[PDB]
Amino acid sequence: EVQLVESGGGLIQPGGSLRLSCAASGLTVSSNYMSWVRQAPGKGLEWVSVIYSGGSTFYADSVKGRFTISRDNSKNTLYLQMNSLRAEDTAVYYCARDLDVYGLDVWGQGTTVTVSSASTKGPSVFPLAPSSKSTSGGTAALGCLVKDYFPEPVTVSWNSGALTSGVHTFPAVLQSSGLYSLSSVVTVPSSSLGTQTYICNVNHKPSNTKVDKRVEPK
Amino acid sequence: EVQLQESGGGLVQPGGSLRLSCAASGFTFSSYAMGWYRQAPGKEREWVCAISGSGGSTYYADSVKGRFTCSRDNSKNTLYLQMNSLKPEDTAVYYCARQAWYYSPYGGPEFEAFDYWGQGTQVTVS
Amino acid sequence: DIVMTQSPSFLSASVGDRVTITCRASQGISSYLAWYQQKPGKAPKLLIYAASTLQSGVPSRFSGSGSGTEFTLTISSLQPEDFATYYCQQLNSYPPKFTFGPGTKVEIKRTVAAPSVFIFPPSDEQLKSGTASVVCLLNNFYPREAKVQWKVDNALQSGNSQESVTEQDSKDSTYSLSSTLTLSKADYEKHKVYACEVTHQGLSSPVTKSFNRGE
Amino acid sequence: NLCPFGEVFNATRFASVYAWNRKRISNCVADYSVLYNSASFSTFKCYGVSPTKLNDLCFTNVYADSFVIRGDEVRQIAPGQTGKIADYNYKLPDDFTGCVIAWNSNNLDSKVGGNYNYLYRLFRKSNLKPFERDISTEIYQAGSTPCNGVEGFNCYFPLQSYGFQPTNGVGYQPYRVVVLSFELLHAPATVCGP
Ligand SMILES: *[C@@H]1O[C@H](CO)[C@@H](O)[C@H](O)[C@H]1NC(C)=O
Repeated sequence: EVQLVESGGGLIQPGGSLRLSCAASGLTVSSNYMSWVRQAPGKGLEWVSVIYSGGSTFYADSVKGRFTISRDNSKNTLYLQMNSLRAEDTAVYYCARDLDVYGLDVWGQGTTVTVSSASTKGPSVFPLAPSSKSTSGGTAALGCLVKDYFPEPVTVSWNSGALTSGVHTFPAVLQSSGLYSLSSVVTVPSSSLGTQTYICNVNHKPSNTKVDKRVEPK
Repeated sequence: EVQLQESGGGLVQPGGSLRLSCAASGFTFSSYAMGWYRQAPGKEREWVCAISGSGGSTYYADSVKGRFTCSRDNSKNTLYLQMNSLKPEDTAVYYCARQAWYYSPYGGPEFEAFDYWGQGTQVTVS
Repeated sequence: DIVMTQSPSFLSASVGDRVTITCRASQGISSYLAWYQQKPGKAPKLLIYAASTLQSGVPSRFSGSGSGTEFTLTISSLQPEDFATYYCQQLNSYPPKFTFGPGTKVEIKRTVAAPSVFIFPPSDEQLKSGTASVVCLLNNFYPREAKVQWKVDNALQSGNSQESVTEQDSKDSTYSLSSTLTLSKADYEKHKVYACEVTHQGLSSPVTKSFNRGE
Repeated sequence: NLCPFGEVFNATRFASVYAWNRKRISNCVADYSVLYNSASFSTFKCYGVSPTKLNDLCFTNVYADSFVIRGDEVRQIAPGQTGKIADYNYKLPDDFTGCVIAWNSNNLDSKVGGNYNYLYRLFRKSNLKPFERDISTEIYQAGSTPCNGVEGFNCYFPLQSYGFQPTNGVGYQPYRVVVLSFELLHAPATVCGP
């Protein structure tokens, strides 16, 4: 069927280089307007570049001279060479077929490019101890603070997955230091603070760090 | 068919000097005006110098006038940009391009860059 | 440059409501406008082109109107799969080829529920490292419009706090919010009263949870 | 006789850019001061010639091309430019010797509901050669399945209509463009100044 398959994204330092590839089926790249669209974390959509069927290439002002769009008809694949990468370029990159007034009808699944503005750092886990100020009668709240890690993602489980109800793992936030922070909380009975072992299991694959922290009451 | 390749850039200190070169091919070099352009990270591409095909008429931007010299060798196919008394504001990727000079009913020579670009050369002043 | 704006930013509606999202243009763009739908983790899907024509495969409940500076995307009967973020896109523009709007998120309407506010003092382990972080938690509340105001010795604090909000829960369609105020150990020791003031539509008056340093 | 620039500049309706009109100018006397002394032109750029010295010159071949485009595409009517108009509708040569004249026509070519008579070629497989006109209406094949005159997926009409409305911004407003081509060769002249 018709489909655009993207690949070629990862983590890279500022001034680095990477090449995105958008393999196509059900349409001919060399005969269509082919565009790249990127979506920054938590932001909207922005056009990046477009290649015409006649070969003319147009780029956004923020990427002109650094990014190069190209295609290979023998492989029916659309390319996006990204050089001199900066922190502005971290986003999910989408390849799409442009029909001008008829819009962008076919899209690819997307490829994440995270330029390494900060070094790959493991997370420091700090306990959010339950207390009277965190007690709601018969139910109490506790959790762990996962701070100063790069890049995404981090996986947090509670009691090796044995505790799921009441678990709220919040979306990550990027601090001013360029490092991500996250908090996972769980609401548990106040009478179980002295009988049940509450442990948060934080795993950060890029840094190969696995931390299990027991959240203790009082 | 037109091919433009820039060279000569690098790391330079304020008050220093660099010579840029642009090898051209795929067209009649002497029949087309040429110009140097630069784009700094975060700002739009800006025109630097403009030189006629014969090289008898040269024009410069106010920010580089008295510091940058634009020249060409039509025997070869190379365009030159001699930059003197460099300052940190000159840090950018410098491009060479063909350009068409147009005149208005009351104005003089005005430049329009051909939308064909090479890789450019990096000049960092610090 | 022509600026594309969308109103509202967050829309709450139930299944079966008529939902109208407006996209505005700084200058007249005739019918050069397209509508897209994006779900979390999913690539955008085209819904309408030419500001009125419906793309093949799109349900008839989606409709587009307007030409010039004001455009609207109308859903006659909101369906459970229509809860997503919707973008408008100016077409055939200059200098960029096309420009996308800010986007509008459609979420499930539900009875107003007040948040359960919990405060967490910084741990001794993080203190020994030289940093202090205090966390305020808002659990199972609706609507998502909840403000957290950090107060240090009754002085409102800004610029050193960050917030995070969960997506609508699968079971009860409620949100959860976490606010983290980060200070250094030296500045943390310089103050005593740390408070988290929360206003929400379910609260008639703001509710403040607070602790003194050293408890 | 005077050259028929009035029948080109002052025509009631202009041609679409995909089917741009060409009026041959020959065996007449041209007073170009009617153009360069007017303030009704938003664009007046001459390549290889000076606008003030046109009345003092003689030419062997003169052509006048006219079409309607958008305001954001007047820049593409120039040597070395790229875009939908330059690549697929009207291409100027790199060694162009002539003048490009444009003026806003919102009060004439824009209708309240939208004038959809002016068209541009949207889909084409190859860029136009300089001074080339393509008036084909064949269905464009975007994939590998032939269209055979039926419009659908990967099968689109090559011509799309401008939406010209008075509420449109200056970029989307219609602009009437006249391109004058001057050819100076070692041959007897046909068009001269008074
Ligand atoms: C078009 O008509 C106006 C008004 O009559 C006139 O001034 C102008 O010279 C005409 N243009 C040409 C090219 O004759």
